[PDB]
Amino acid sequence: PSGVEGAAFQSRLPHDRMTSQEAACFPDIISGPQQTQKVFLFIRNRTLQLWLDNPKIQLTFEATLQQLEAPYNSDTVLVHRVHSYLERHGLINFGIYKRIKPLPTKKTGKVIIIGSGVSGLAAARQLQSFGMDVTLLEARDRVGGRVATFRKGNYVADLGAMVVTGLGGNPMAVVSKQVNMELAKIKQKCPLYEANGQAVPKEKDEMVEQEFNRLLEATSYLSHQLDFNVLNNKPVSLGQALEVVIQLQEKHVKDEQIEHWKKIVKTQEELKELLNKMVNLKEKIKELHQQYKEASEVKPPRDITAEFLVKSKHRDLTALCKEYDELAETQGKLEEKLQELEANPPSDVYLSSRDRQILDWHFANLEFANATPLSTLSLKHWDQDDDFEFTGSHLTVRNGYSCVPVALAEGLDIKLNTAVRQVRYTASGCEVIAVNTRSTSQTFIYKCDAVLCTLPLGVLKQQPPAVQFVPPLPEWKTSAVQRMGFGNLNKVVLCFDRVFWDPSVNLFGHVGSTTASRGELFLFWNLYKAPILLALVAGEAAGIMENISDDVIVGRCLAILKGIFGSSAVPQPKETVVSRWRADPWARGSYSYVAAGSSGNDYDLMAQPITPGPSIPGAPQPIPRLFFAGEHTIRNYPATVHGALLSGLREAGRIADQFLGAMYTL
Amino acid sequence: RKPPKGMFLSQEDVEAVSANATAATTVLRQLDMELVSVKRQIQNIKQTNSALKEKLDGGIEPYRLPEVIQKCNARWTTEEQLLAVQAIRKYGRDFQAISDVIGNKSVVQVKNFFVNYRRRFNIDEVLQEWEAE
Repeated sequence: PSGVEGAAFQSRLPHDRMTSQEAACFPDIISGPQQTQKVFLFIRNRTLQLWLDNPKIQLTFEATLQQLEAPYNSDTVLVHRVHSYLERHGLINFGIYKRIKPLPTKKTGKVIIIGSGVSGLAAARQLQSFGMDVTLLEARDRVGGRVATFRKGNYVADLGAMVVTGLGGNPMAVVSKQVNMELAKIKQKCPLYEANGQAVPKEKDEMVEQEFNRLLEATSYLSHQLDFNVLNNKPVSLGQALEVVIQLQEKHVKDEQIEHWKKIVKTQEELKELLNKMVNLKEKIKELHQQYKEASEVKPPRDITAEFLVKSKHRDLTALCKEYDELAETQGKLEEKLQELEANPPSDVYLSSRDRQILDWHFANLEFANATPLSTLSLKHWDQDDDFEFTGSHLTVRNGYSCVPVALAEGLDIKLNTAVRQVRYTASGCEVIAVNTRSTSQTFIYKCDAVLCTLPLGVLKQQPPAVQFVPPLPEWKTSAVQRMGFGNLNKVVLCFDRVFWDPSVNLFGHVGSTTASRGELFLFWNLYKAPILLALVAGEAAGIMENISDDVIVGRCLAILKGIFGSSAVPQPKETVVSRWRADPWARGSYSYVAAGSSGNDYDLMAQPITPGPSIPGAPQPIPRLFFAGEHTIRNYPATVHGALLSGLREAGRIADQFLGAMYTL
Repeated sequence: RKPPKGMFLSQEDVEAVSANATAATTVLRQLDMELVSVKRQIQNIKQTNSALKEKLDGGIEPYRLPEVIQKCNARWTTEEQLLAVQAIRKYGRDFQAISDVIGNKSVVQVKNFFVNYRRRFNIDEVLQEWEAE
């Protein structure tokens, strides 16, 4: 969309209605007359447009009103309220922009931010943008967290996030203009190659793919149309549902062969009865003919009873000869039906062993996308974020995704090698207690009005805890932490001296010999300018290949590549890197997924701040002190980079409203 | 509102493949063995019918009699009268048959003769005698 009104789309806002957010900040406008609503909607969309049309410089309130023109530039408090709502909640002036109004001389309030991943960094910049004192505590020796980039010489390869899923409404679009990143489209053509080493024929690659998509849609039918969502008091997963749908297609194949061959018998026995009437009729014509010969033998002139006997037997014999002929057309008709029916048999199998193997690759691809075995995904809810998918081509970053965070970290107080170990929040403030990663003896104490936790969901899940909360987190939050899923997904970077693959194909598959190993190195990426091939490990394979040395892993990759490209066409790689995200103690997984028995409501639970009890009994209810951000706190855009960033912007607006006040609700 | 084309799912079947851990594998061997059951029932009635097919070798060809083409006449010879009273005794009211025996009386003047010569050939008593047989 375009106009002021692609501004609303590119900001993930309806252009022609107010959101629950805005109803909360502008309750006068939403309960007001429809015409003031349309005024506000235009003012919002127009300011969003001005920011989007140039996101490398701050959009001040009075640069804004300079460009809104009448009747819309008449109410200057409505324009000042709108601009301030947007600025506060990160819809404008977020990311890396040039600042017109330089910072307040003196800060207000102090926030500690656990983790300097993208969600951490994006809040930290917004808070420091708002006047606060901000400090980030980061266990690793580098920023970006699960945006990890490998760099040796000229080889560059993301071990973490790698793809931008479409710029249609993606906040990373704004960041792309702000920070130069070489965004290069991904050609979606993916040739599959079986374990033998040779391509799937287009006849099959298209059969199975269509069958995969039809099987998926079939589970959706089971879920939303037959309420197949519980089995034995436990919630149904996507994997169980796919397996039930597969079994019922196998059942229907056998049901078809049954009633087909049961039509051959119903007609093969209708034949049996017709031959039995034709033996017994031929034996009766054998015997009448004898009687007619004998009666014909009595030579004439005879008396009339003996003439009757010749006439009679002749009529009787032609009557049975007529009857035997009519049972001969009928024998013919049935003899052709059986030739027809037997030459038109139905399908012998639902899927052959070669077919199911290629279908497993499409399941490995899906375990790859959701970073978890299909047996763990909730059937009802695993795709609940699909309605908010961005538009356009999925892209990669030729210079490494690390450039985004590293760019956001500029200007910010970041303590690296600082591992938070305990979080203390009380009615009067908070202290975070961290240690030094190099030597765990060197202990640090940080005091603050608020803590922003962006600990990955797998760190929060860790038992025994890597981080202790004092007082402990309430059960409504720890229960969300157990119910949610934290998946796993690993990469093998293969660094070669020369390109030996098809340069015009960005990616190509490898079909597994078994279901159990469908994700073991089932896919290869070629996106870098240089000779670098990435191999993915998805599904149940991902957590098992972390108990196997790099050399054995690189070995299997070479073998697979040798079969696909020929044993002499693939040299030993110059440099190799194998990721282990479940092992990584600052991640303990790759990203979240909607587990069976979870829902999208658990992601809202993860986002709610925590408010401690009063220090003195009878004291008034305190302010919230512990806030949460990260990919597992944004229900509509989880498990991604854009969703981390968006949640950082969310909490920064929420912390500022709590500690700096929101003067745009009047 | 309806499942994808080429996909079969019924609320009925789905319960049956989920009643227990192997109720899936059960229902699919019940139909594997029902399918063998019917296949050997075919190759068995296909071998019965190959034998019955053989007994009918050469058909009924040595036994056919050439048809006689005879123009249909109107006057009733004493011979044709006596053939008729005997066909009545044998065929009751199967006019077609009776007309085929006599050979040159068609089916209507069979009807006419049940009536004109009903008195003199005692046709009533004849039919009763045929009736008890």
